[PDB]
Amino acid sequence: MYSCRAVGVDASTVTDVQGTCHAKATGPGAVASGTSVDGSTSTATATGSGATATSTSTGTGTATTTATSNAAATSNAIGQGTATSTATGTAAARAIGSSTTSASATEPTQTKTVSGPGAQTATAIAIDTATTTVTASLE
Amino acid sequence: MYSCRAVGVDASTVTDVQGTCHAKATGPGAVASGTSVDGSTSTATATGSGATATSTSTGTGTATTTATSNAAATSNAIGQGTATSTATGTAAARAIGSSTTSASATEPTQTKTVSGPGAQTATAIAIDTATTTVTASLE
Repeated sequence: MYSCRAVGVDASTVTDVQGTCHAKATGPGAVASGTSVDGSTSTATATGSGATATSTSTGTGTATTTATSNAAATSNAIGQGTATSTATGTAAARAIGSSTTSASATEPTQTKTVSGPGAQTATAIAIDTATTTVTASLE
Repeated sequence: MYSCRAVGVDASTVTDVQGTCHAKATGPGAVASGTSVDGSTSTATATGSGATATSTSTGTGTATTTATSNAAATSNAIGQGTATSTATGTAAARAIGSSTTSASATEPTQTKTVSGPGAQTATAIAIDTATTTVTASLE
């Protein structure tokens, strides 16, 4: 297994790449982490205070997360498929995205796009393609 | 890999067990499914119309989902840990639970308990123990 982690510090972008595992974090309170294998890809990008991006892939899966500001994006590409999650929050409106691809899911594709004032969440589970996009704006 | 799936039919409980993969569905519009390996355990239980329970485990992970009525519970125990999700909804208030355990998570434990009128979501990601409990009640 490869594992990667980048912790954002003031006025820095930090990159950690191990094999097929790419983590990138910008600014204080940003954390990107992942695990992957040969044949899989994990990409995690976090920007700004309260941003957490976690990408987990196995088999031939691609797990991609992008978290900005008060936001968590989690992608689990378990054995196969493309799990993509993008989440953007603001102070006092947290955006949470979760995408999973798994042979146990019922649907080939699941897409959730969510946008509004205050806390917002979007979750997708699919066999081939799980995609979540979440924006939380000021109440 | 083992895979299991149970589709609820009228006035029936349906059970499908393959190796360490246990799916149980009761009533029409209930679906439970999972994948697991030797050394892992997946348990998925769905009851009532609109209930979807999906349990994915690898390595030594335990993935447990329970979905009742207008509800989705998803547990991903990737390589290790105990991912447990319980979700209960009603007509026009959907409950969504997602729990993931993964070596790429930042925190050993993450617990989210969520209850209220209208749609409710809870997501947890952790290294060892991710637990979500969600109840959505009538607005």
